Formats: sequence, structure tokens, C-alpha cells
Amino acid sequence: IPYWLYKLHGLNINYNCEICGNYTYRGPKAFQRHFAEWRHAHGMRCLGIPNTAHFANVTQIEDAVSLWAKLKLQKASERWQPDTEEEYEDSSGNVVNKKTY
Amino acid sequence: LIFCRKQAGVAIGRLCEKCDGKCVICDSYVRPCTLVRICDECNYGSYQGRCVICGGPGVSDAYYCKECTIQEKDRDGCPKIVN
Amino acid sequence: MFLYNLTLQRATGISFAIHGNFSGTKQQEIVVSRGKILELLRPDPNTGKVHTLLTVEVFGVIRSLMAFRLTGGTKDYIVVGSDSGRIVILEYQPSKNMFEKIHQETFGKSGCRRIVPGQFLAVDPKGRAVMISAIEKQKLVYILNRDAAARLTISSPLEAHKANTLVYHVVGVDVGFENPMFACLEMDYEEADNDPTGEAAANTQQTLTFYELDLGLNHVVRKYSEPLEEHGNFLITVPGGSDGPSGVLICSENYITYKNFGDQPDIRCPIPRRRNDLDDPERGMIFVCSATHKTKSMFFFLAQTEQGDIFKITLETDEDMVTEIRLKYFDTVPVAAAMCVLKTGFLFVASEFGNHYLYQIAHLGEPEFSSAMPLEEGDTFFFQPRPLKNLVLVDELDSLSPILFCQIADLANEDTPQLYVACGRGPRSSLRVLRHGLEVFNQVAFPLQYTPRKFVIHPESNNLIIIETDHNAYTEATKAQRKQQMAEEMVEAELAAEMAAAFLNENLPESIFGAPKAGNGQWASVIRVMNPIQGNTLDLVQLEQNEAAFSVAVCRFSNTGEDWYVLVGVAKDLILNPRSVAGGFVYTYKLVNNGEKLEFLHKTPVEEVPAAIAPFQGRVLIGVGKLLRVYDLGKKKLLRKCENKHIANYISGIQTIGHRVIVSDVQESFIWVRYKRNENQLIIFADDTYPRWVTTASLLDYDTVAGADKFGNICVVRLPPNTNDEVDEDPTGNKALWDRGLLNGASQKAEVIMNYHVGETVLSLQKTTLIPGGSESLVYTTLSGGIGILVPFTSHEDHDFFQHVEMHLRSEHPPLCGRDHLSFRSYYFPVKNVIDGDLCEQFNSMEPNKQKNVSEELDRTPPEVSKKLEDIRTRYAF
Amino acid sequence: YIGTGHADTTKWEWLVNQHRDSYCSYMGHFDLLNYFAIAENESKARVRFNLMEKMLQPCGPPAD
Amino acid sequence: SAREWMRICFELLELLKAHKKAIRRATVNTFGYIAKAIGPHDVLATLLNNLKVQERQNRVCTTVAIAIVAETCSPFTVLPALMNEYRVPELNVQNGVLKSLSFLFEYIGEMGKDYIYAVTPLLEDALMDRDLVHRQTASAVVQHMSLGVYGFGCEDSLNHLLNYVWPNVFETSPHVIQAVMGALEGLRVAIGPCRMLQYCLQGLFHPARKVRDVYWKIYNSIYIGSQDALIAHYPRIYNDDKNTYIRYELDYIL
Amino acid sequence: PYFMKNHLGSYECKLCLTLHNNEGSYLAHTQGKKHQTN
Amino acid sequence: NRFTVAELKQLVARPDVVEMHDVTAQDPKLLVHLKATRNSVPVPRHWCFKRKYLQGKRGIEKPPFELPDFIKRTGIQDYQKLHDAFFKWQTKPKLTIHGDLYYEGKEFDRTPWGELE
RNA sequence: UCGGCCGCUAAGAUUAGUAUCUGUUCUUAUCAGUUUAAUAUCUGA
Ligand SMILES: [Zn+2]
Ligand SMILES: [Zn+2]
Ligand SMILES: [Zn+2]
Ligand SMILES: [Zn+2]
Ligand SMILES: [Zn+2]
Repeated sequence: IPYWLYKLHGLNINYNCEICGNYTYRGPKAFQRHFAEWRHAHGMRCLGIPNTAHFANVTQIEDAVSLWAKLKLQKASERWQPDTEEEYEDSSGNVVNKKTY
Repeated sequence: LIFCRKQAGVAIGRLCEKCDGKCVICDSYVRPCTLVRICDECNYGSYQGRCVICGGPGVSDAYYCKECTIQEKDRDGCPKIVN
Repeated sequence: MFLYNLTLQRATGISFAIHGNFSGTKQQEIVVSRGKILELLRPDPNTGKVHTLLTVEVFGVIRSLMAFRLTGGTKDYIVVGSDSGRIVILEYQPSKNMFEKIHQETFGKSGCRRIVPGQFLAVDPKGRAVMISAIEKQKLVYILNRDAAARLTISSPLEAHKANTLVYHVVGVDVGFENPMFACLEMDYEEADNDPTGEAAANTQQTLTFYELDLGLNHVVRKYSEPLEEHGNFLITVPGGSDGPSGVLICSENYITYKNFGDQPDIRCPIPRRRNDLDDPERGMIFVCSATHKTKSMFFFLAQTEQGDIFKITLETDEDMVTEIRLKYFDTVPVAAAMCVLKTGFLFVASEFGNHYLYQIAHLGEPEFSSAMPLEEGDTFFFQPRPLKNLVLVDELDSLSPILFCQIADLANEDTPQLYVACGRGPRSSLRVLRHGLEVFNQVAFPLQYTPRKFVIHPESNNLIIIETDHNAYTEATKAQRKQQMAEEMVEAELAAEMAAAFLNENLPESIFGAPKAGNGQWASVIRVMNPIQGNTLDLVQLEQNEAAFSVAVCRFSNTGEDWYVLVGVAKDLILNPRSVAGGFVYTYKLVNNGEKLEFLHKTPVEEVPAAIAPFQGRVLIGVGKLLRVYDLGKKKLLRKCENKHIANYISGIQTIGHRVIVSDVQESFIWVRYKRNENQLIIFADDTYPRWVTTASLLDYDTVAGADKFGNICVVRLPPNTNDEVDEDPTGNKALWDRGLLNGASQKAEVIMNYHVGETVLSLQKTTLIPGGSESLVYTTLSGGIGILVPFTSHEDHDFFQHVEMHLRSEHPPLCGRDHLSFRSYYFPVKNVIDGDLCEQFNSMEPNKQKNVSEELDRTPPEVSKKLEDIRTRYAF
Repeated sequence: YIGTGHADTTKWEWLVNQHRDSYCSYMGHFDLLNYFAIAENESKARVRFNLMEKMLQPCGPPAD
Repeated sequence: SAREWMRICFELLELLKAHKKAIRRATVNTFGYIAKAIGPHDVLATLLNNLKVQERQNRVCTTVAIAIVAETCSPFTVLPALMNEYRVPELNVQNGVLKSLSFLFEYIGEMGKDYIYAVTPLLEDALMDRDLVHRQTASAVVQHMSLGVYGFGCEDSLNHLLNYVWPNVFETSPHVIQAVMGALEGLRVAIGPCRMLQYCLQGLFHPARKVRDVYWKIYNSIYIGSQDALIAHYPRIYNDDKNTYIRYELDYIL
Repeated sequence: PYFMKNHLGSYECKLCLTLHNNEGSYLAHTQGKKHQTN
Repeated sequence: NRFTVAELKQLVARPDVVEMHDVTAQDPKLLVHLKATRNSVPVPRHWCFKRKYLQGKRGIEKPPFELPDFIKRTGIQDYQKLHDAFFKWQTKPKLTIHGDLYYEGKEFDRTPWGELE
């Protein structure tokens, strides 16, 4: 391949993903596409994290875990939790949850 | 090309024969609307009753077209082209 | 859908009022700007009744108004500063009864812009020049003269721009026949924008600056500038040229100061404060408006404070200079937008809100305070407010400004509905009942204690339940406690005891003297049950200090049966700016004794202001901040049964139809929510594609919502067909991670089908028939006291005719203050599907030759055009 | 024209322009001013004077 | 006679080669006078065939003439034939059709509202075209269409076309980018400053100076055009540590 | 074979994806390096 | 002094909009906030593509433009039929929503109120 | 992933801009600076 094309495609630059067991992707185009490819997906399955657009451009393992921790708490704080959040009355106006009811 | 853009006064802009009908902003022959006002400095002396566009002898009044009026391009300043 | 807008009752609020001989005769008239309407008033000097001679819609925002008379002139002209980037001079033609536009000079773009002039307008006292200014940077001076035909002429504008400079106020200075001068209160912001310590901002001084217009050299020079000790809020032109000393008074917080260019020392007098005032001790005082009365012999100014007290201000001059400023308390009237002294001995007070008053000046004006009297640090002048003495009330012009809430209903059993109108403001608030009829609408007013926010009609008794709330206000219990401690501090600091006992017995009515301003974040609120027939209070609940009621609903709960409950949503310790709140409460009352008495049940705490409460399916929806909760009744509390947490900002209103809930956001407009009964879920299924600052909403049909916004617009949003509202939440909660929706909101979008800018803020919208056997209209009421309708065309033929009439009138009869009509109606969004019948009815007011020209274009005759215009008016609303 | 920006406009400059335009718009639109006078329970004149006073440093001091 | 005017039409087609603009301008008007006399059918057929020429002076004057014929005789008589000529696989013909539409929507003004939905699919084709001139001329149509139908509820078609005009804001070719900016100024009036601001927001603080330069030139034109309207439309920016960015008065409730 | 006329009336190579004003431009292209490599 | 993409995604309410080049902005917090705003429209994807905006559309034998059905049934491919085409038979085309930008590869009681009688 | 380098448009006027083929496209050890969104480019070690 001519050297001008190697530099245009940025194959000179080398990018690492730890979710891929330190697999190096040459060029930005190859690296920005892998986050949807198989190797990254498999690495995210191993961590137990769904491979969403949230975790694109996230290469380190410790960051992907902490971001997944943040997201899971965010979505749980978004959603209606009728098992703990619904209010019931037993007798004489004592406020209780659905389990206690 | 560069328009004077100075605060326009009471003086009315003129067009020569060849530029008659043209909007001074967009160079359209279509739908004259608002009458053109020019600044005092573009009107004073030998520049009295000269064409807003080219600078030849004025014969008719300059107008902004309806499109320039809707866009409020008539509010931008003295539209005499000085270059 | 195509609507036609008509005004039923024009805005009654007054923004500006000027005085002069507009007819040319010795009779004095008053030109008043309601915001979008210019109106000529003539008080009869014999009767003391104000007659409206002319009202015109100017389809713009009037931002300033001044009267000028050329030297040796006999007729006053009107100069208008507006939101069109044009200065307009008008002359009233008494024979034709119309305002003729004499001159219209264009200088900039339209809108209420920061740097394009229009906000401030000043005229040289001898009529030789007018200055129009922006809040920032730009000032233009137009030379005014007359030609050989004695017709007014206007020059090209001379500019007087300075970068980075804010203008607080401008007046012409009465210099006699010397070169015209304009005094400005200015502040340079340049050093503030460049200092990250914030120290320059704190050390920035307001300056008084005098721009002189050299008539010889044809340029404006900034001749003198001087910093001020404290920031002035406005200037008063002082009489000059041998009818006074010239110079200006600067009104600032706590002080009135006289300054003149030259060797005049500055003279400063403290503003006198009410003795034993219950207002928060920290607050100072500003004059809100001034009037000058120049008799040939003498001059005085009347200036009103923000508590409504008018002071007569006289300048004592010795050989063309001033030595002292003297202040005498004159009378207390409601806080005025404008006060105007008519030479016939009458004073017209255009209230800031509510009814306007014409008083007769019985006596021309107790201790006389003065700038020459010594005063120590902390010490001030003290006067005692007392009932009217120098003024006699002769006429009272009714105004609905501000309309805060409205219900159109037949509560009186008249078959024709009445309009129940919650009018502001403060202790001058009222519930007004409006009937179509002659005594266009006749009113009856019932007083209220605080600004009414909302009311609801109890279905079984037709009693109103009104919540009234004011910020900066004491409850009755707090005001009593404050009065007892002030009487105790009076004695502590035998004669004092007699003064304390007098003070506790002195009860100055709040409707007249104003309510005591408590501080920031202090609220007073009441829940009032009122009979709408004669407006007697059946029940009044005073809430605790610093609880502010913002929402109210009357409803039955399914679990409890037939009993009616009232729910009031209250905020606890709300600070408006910066916004913070200490939670809130929903109070629940049972409404008993045939809807007369409120019996307290319980108070349920909530985390945010419960700003909207809507009965829903035998339970209630409550919007608590940005959370939409379903609540059921319970025994000790309302019980939370369902929640949606996906609403963007803050819930300003909720409307329910079937299982759809339309939620108003404060800024992100309309969100459609489906309630699933079986799943017990609230799911957002659709939203809008524009920010709207929603004030009010009305459902027109099952898919269509009409909304109004803070900015004066009305919109109608509709769900497109095959909008599916049956969408469910993922039980696992995995789809929430994948689905991102559309444009960072709901996957389905509503379509805006109508946009129109009314020009005034609309706080109520209701779909109703106004006249029996008539057709349904969307009625709206504005905060300027204006009532309008939007009515649908039924025919293409009729829509096409009025569209053509509007097209011709937009060109043939363009708005008086130089604005483009289509631009003004498209102020925030492009107008869409509304014809303005306020413009189309100006056809009747046109000159007959212009009526003939337009009608020929329409291929009709002027009587036939007028008939069509009347036919649509009468179908929907008289 | 004051309030235009360019590729180096910062958050603070953009927001100070918006706040200054907003306060001038409120001073210009009568009903918007009415709404704030009623909400705050202040005179319209007091409201206007308070807006004029915020025009100097609406967003707090510059970053640098 | 009908044949006499048709012979004149052929002679007028040659007078579009004239050096003086006053002749060409007078020739263009005469084509509309004959169209009013005879009918637009056969005079337009003559004009559409004169779009196959190589001279740019002669072919632009035909596009003016076609639009005059569509102004004299209502555009519904002219448009079906102009839409068909767009199907001809030639560059100057397809550019000629677009150029005729540009002048057509500029001449008819408010009558545009009846012909927006018809032309919209044709303008999408052109805006999707690789050719820069197809995109440049269709942007001029959108500009004149937009200003013509302002106040007549045709935002749905114009916002649709904004989706095909907006990706050309990164074009560097001066006449192309000037046509795009002119389209955007037109759509600011017709669809509103709120919409245009919504297209700007993401690019104002974008990392590349390629995206900010452009987005600020657009935003500045909206700002200067609509300064007061934007007050309602600015997005909420949250307070930072040092600075207060919330407009709290707009959050007050009554 | 790879010679096609576009909807604009110009000519394209399908193999190389190169635009040609005329037939002569395409025939010079077929002699060229880009076409021979493809 | 720049955030990492990892560090910015922790600090923002919408980690998914965050892109690789966003950390190189002069204000990444404001940028991601504006990218998360309701009804804001993404920058055209080709701002960083080497090839110009539509230049990559080549080697396609796209068919001649299909006229709308109401113009097609006129028989242009009668002046009252030509009037009925635009004023009777004219149907609104399939339009696209706010913010749906075109890119190179994209192509390939229930009674209403205020209705006319 | 296809840049960089050496016929058409403006109702132009009676000159300004811009697509497209051809040909050429620098192998780098390891880092740094200048730069840019990134890369490249340029300059050192
Ligand atoms: Zn990976
Ligand atoms: Zn000039
Ligand atoms: Zn023009
Ligand atoms: Zn000329
Ligand atoms: Zn090839």
C-alpha cells in the first residue's frame, strides 16, 4: 500500500482496547468501528455489561465497570418501583409498602 | 461588494437608467417595496442625485425589493456601494 | 383548522400616559398607551368623567410615548418609541377622529432589542429635538422644525453612541432657547466584563451625563458627565429658561437629588418614610412615576412612591439656582404607572394594576421636610400616612389588568354564561363577574386579600374555591405579632405607651395604603370559599406564614364515595430568585355543608412545589416539581400510587382526557402521558418539538391542545393521526438503555397546527359558547385585562375572503407605529392559520375612499365587507 | 453588532449576552414585566430597576 | 394570427444572444405577452428546447422567460412541463429547470403556497444531487419559496427541505455557500428563528474550528435577524460553581 | 462494460468510480494507471 | 488538561452522545449539554470525512426523477385537467421530521375541533 | 476510508470563482516541540 494512503488512513497511529485483551487497532476509523464489532462485544459480555452507545470509546476495563455502575443506578432512579415506592395503609392510617401490606 | 452602512437619513436613493428596477441589496428586478434612504455624506456635494449602485446620473428612485424588506435588509444602513 | 381572532374587551392596563392639547383647542386630553393600543382620553372638567375619544390597535409594543409642541405651536404632537425600529410622530385629527402619522423615520431592526433605540424617548422642552435611545449603546437625535407651510419637518438622525454603556433613563433638560440638552443616567459595563474578581462591578458608578446638541455644528457632544453617589432609577426635567432653575432631579433609592451642570452644588434630600411602618426594615424606596404641572406662575411635580404616596415636589430657587429641595406629604393613592396633572385642576392616576382614578386637586398641599434639615446616620424623616385630604376622587375607570384566572360558566342561572375573572393585584385583588350587557361587559367586583392564583367551581353549589397568595407578604397572624413587638419596642425605647396604644388601634386599609412588604421568601396565602352570586366569603382558611398555595382542585375520590374534597398544593419557604424551596404540602379538606365549609383532613408533605393538581379517574394526579404522581386518598395522608420521573423540568399544569394526561412543562411545552390502569404505569408517548414557556393550556379535543406561553403566544398542538398512545414500560428495564427516542425526547412528536402572537400574556384559555344558540369559541384572557376569542372558520369561502381582506389591509392600512403586521403576529414563531380580525375590523375605521379601494379588490362593496365582518363577530360573540 | 459570537466565544460570553438580551426584552415587553411584578409582588418600577441593576454582571464575574 | 406570433417566438429566441442586457430584458417580457395571447403550451415548448444551448447568457434568459410565462399564465399550466424537463438526462437542462423555479417562486410570491408540495420532491432530488450546481440552484429556490409562503403554514415542507439544505453548510465553493446561506436566511423568516437555532446548537461549541466558524456565521445571521425572538428559544444552561446561568424569572409561576 | 452515462449526461467508470466529461476523457483514463490496476 | 472520554462520560447526564473528539472542545461540558438538549440537531456527519459532501455518490445508474402521481395522471409525460391537478388532486408528499438530516447513505368523542364542514 | 500537489457558475460585465480526468505522492529508528477535532504538515533530538 502506498505510504501516502497509510498516512491518510492514519494507520501510523495505534490505539489500544483493554476490553479486547489489549488488541491494537491501527487508524481511527478501524478503532471507532470496533466498539460495535464482535471482539469488543465479547469482551463486554465477559464483564457483564451490554455493549451500548454509552460505552463506545471506552477502552479501559475499570472505567467501563464504573460507568456501568453509574448507568445502572441512574436507570433505577429513573424508573417507577411499585414494590417499594407505592404507599399503602393497613389500619388507622399507617403508611406501609406492598410487601408489608 | 461594500455598502456604506452608515445611518441613513432623509435623502432618497436614486438609480440611473441601466440599473432601473434593481434592488440595491440583492440585484433583483422583482417587486420593489421600500424606498431607499441614503446617508447625508452620500448625498452631499456632487454626489447629489447619483445612482446608489454604480454611481451614474440618477433618474428614478431606488427601492429595496419585497424579499429584502421581509428580511429587514432595508434596516442595515445606507446601501450606497462605495467600493 | 383555521381560526379568526377577535377582541371582545380591549386591554385596560395603562403603561404610559401623556398630557397635552392634542386636539389643538384649550381642552387637555390624555393619550394613554395600553401596550398594543393607543387611546385618547378626555376628562370632562365639569363632571369629572373620563371619555375615551379614540382607541387604535397599533399591532406593536409601545415602549415610550412623549408629547411635543413646536415653539409657538398650539397643538401637541405624539412621538412614539416602539418595538419597530422606527420613530413615529402622530397628530390627532379631531374632525376625522383618527391619529394621522406625520413622520416615520427608520433607524434599525424590529423587536424589543438591546441595542436598537425605542425603550427611551426624550424631547427637548421647547420642541426643537427628540432623542430616542436603546438600553445599550445607541442613541439617535432628530432635529424637529417647521417648514414654510407650518408643517413639522424631521432631520436625518444624529448619533450619540457609546460602546459598553447601559442607559437607565433619559430626559430633555429645560435650557430655554440655548442648545438642546439631554440628561442620561448611564453605566459603563466594560470594566465589569473584564474583572474576574468581581470588584470592578461593585465599584462601578452610575453617571449622570448631559449630551448637548449643537444646532450650529449639527452634532451631539457629551458635554458633562458626573458619577452619582448611588444609582438613580429615573430623572425629572426641572423647569428652566427663566420659568425655573433648569437641571434635573435624580430619584434614587432613599434620596432625591437635584443636579445642574455649572456651579450648582448638588442638593440631596432623604425620602420621608412612614412612621411605624411594618415593612421589612431592610428595603429602601423608589418613585415609580412623575407628573409636572406648569401653571404660568409656578411649577410643581407630583411623584408617586411604590407604596402609592404622591409627594408634591417644589424647587426653591434663588437667582436661577436651587438651595434646597422641600418635600411635603401630599396623599396616598394606589401605585401608579403614570400620574398626570391636568391644568384644569385634576390629577389622573394610571394605576400600575387595577382600576385607574381621576382625582380633583382640592388643595395644593403637616411637616415640610427639607434637604437643609440636619440628619444623623440611621436617622430619617418620618411622616404619618393619612386618608385623602388634598385629592377628591371624581372618576374611577375599571380595568381587569391583571386577569390571573378565568372560568366562563352559568353560575347565576341566566342561560347566558358569565365570566368569573380573578383579577390582581395584592390587597386590590378582586373576583369580578362579567356579563355581556349594558349597566361591552358590565362588571361586579368582590374584594380579595392577596393575588388570586386559581379558583375552582364546586359543581354541586356553584361556590368558588379561590386560592390567593402573595410573595413579600405577612399573614394576618404575622402582621399582628409584628405590630405587638413594634409597640413593645416603642415603650422600651408614659407618652410612648399612649403612642403604642394608638399604633395598635390605627388600622390603615391595605387596599389604600398597600400591604406591608415583608421580605424575600415570605408568603401569605388563604383558601376562600366564595358565593359567586353575591360575593360573600362562606369560609376562609389562613395558611401558615411562608406557605404559598399554588394549586387547588375539588374532586371526589372513588374509595370514599360522594364526599367532595378540596386539595391545596402549597410550597414551603419558596425563594423565587435564585430558586430554592424547602419542600411542600398538599392539604386536604373535606368540603362540607353543601359546599360552604372546609373541614381539614390532613396535610401530606411532598419534596417539591405541588404546582398542579388534577382529578383523574377517581384519584388525583399531582405534579410535584417535575414528578407526575397519582395519589389516592387514604386516612392520614394522600397515598402515592404511581409516578413518572421522565418529565424534563417542572410541571406547570396537567389536563386529563380519558386515559391521556397532557402535562405542561415550564419550558419544554406539552408532554402526552398514557395511564395504564392494569399495569399502574404512567408512560410518555408523545411530546412537542419546540420549547414553549407554557402559562396555560386547554384541551380542544382528544388529540389537540391549545396552549399559551409567557411570551404572548397562543399555539395549538395536535397529535398526528396513528399516534399510538399504547406503549408500555420494559419490565426488565433493558429496552430503556437501547431506546433513546427521537431528538432527546419522545419517539412520537405532536405537530403545531396554529401559531399566533396575541401580544399580551395569556393566562387562561377556555373553549366555550358565549352567546346562547351561538357557536363554540376559544376564549382567552390576558394579563393586560384583555379578553379575546379565536373562532374557527367553517367554510373555505369564508376563510379565503377574510384572508384576502387581511392581505389588502396589511398593505393599505399598515400598523400606526410602523411595525409590520405579519411580523408582529409572527413575533416568536411564524404565524400559522390565524387571521387577525382586529386588523380586519379596522376596515370600518378607514377613510371611505380607502374603503372603496380595498372593497373593489375584494370585488365587493364596503357595506358588504362590513356585513361579513359583523356576521362572524355575531355568530360567536356579540 | 453586540451579542454576535465567533469560534472563540466562551460559555460565559454567550450566556451573558443571553441574560442581557433577556433583561432588555423584559423591560420592553409590558406583559412579561407585569407577570414578574405580580409573581415577585413588587412595583413594576422596582422590577425594572432591579433588572437594570442585574445588566451589569448578570452571570457573575468572568472566568478569566 | 397564431402562426405569426410563433414565428416571432423563434426570432426572439435569437435575441437572447444580445450583448446589451436591456434588449434581453425586453425580449424576456415579450415572451410573456405572447404567452398571454396564444397560450403557454407552444411558447414554453420553444423555451424548454432553448435550455440545451451552451451559452450561459442565453440559457439564463430562457429561465427568466419560462418563469414570466408561468407568471402571466398561472404556474399550473407551466409546471407539469417544467417537471418533465427535469427528467431529461442533461446538466444544463436540469439546472435550467431549477433556475426557472427559482425565478418562478420569486415572481409569484404568495401564490407559491399552492405549488410548494408539488416542487418539494423535485427540490429534494436536486439537494441530494452530487452536482454542486443542482444543490446551489435548489437552495436558491428554497430561499425564494420560503420568503413567498411566509405566513401561510407551509413549514412542514420547508423544514423537510431544511434537512437537505443544512448538510451543505460545510461547502467551501463561494457561490454554493452563498446560496445555502441565502436559503437559511429565508427559512429563518418562514420556519422561524426557534427552528434555525435548534439546527445551530450542537455546532456552536463543537471541537473542530471547521464546525464553529460556520455555525457562528449562521447563528450570527439568525441573532441579528431575530434577536428578540430568541429570548423564548435559548436552551436552559445549568449553573456552574462560579456562575449563575439560569434565567430564573422565566421559571416563575402564576 | 464499466462505461455508463449518468443522469447528468456525463460519463462514469463503474470500476474506478471516476467522472468523465466526454468519451475521450474516459478513453484516456483506461490508458491510465488507476484503470489498469483495477 | 483535557478530560479522557472515560472521564467525561462519568461527569455528564448523557454519556452516550459523548463522542471521541468532544473531549478536545474548548468546553466539553457545554458541548455535551447542548448535544443532550431536546430538539437539538446533530452536526452533519461528514464534517470530518476526507471526501467532500456528496462526491462519493458515483457509479450509480439512478432512474430519472419520478413525477408526483397527480402530475403523472395529467398526461404530460386540457387546461381544466391541468387546473384539477394542482387544486383538486394534489396530495402532500412524504415529508420528514425536524432534525432528520440527509446523509449520503440515507436514501439507499374523537371528532376534531375547528374542522371545516 | 481516497484527501493533498501540479465543462460549469454569478438574470456577472459588455471580470471573479469552481468541478473533472492525466501525472506525482516523500517507509520513521524513538521521542519532543510547532500544530490540528484528530491525523498530516513543518522543526529539532
Ligand atoms: Zn474493544
Ligand atoms: Zn453612505
Ligand atoms: Zn432585494
Ligand atoms: Zn447605475
Ligand atoms: Zn476505470
